[PDB]
Amino acid sequence: HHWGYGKHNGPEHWHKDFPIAKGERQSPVDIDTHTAKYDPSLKPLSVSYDQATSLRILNNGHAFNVEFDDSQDKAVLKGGPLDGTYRLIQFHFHWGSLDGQGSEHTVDKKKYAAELHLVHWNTKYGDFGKAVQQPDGLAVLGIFLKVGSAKPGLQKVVDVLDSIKTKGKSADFTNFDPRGLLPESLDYWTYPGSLTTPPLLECVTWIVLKEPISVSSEQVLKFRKLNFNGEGEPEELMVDNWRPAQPLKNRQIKASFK
Ligand SMILES: NS(=O)(=O)NCCNc1nonc1/C(=N\O)Nc1ccc(F)c(Br)c1
Ligand SMILES: [Zn+2]
Repeated sequence: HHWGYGKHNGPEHWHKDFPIAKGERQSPVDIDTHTAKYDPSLKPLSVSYDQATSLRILNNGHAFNVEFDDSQDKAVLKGGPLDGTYRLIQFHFHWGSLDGQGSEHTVDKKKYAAELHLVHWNTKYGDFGKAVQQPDGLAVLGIFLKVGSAKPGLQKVVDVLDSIKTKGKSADFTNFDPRGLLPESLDYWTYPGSLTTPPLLECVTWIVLKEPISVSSEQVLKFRKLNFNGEGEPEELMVDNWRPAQPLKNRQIKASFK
């Protein structure tokens, strides 16, 4: 009986195995745009993905992860609210059963159809496992998805999902360029938070982009054909794999823009 997004093992149950679920810097949160304060001391975000080396795509039973070679500074996030260099390790999405839900973060209570998370770890801690034990161990770049025009840079991901339908399935996924998933603007909100999945560790600097990307209905429909279950088990569609907004508590959300 391990954690998931069902009625019996979903977000409301996670605290029983992971008491930090009720902690002081949990994610996601609602971003109240009028309460977020412009911070002129925040630098522009530096996203350097030109030498990114994707390796594999994996259905892990909760989402699909596109994994990168993080043994050298190849794809890094710097600047913004961050001190030092954060290396890209993987990206994944959260999405809904319907277009009106799916994102984890919300904006004035608005839910987007999905949310892309690019996960980076602080290279002063040597490896990801050590980084997640630190309050500034990770930086996650969050990008909202709305349904409209297709995202050309997403299609290579969409096309391979048939080969990783069920939990535990992986496929080679080389030469994917994550720059094709970014919006025009890198204006962002930032706050200190946590992993949004167990173990819910409070190790993340969240950087959530203001501008959503647009994906087609057909693209998100293919996300919804994935399975939570393993091969040869009863089919449970991988949908609504998002944690709802958590209490902001003693935190301020800062904006990079006016
Ligand atoms: N929505 S979220 O907070 O970004 N979810 C994070 C998903 N997991 C990962 N993302 O990028 N690498 C991940 C990954 N290992 O590298 N899983 C993972 C998750 C928690 C842990 F404590 C350890 Br150790 C590993
Ligand atoms: Zn995530």
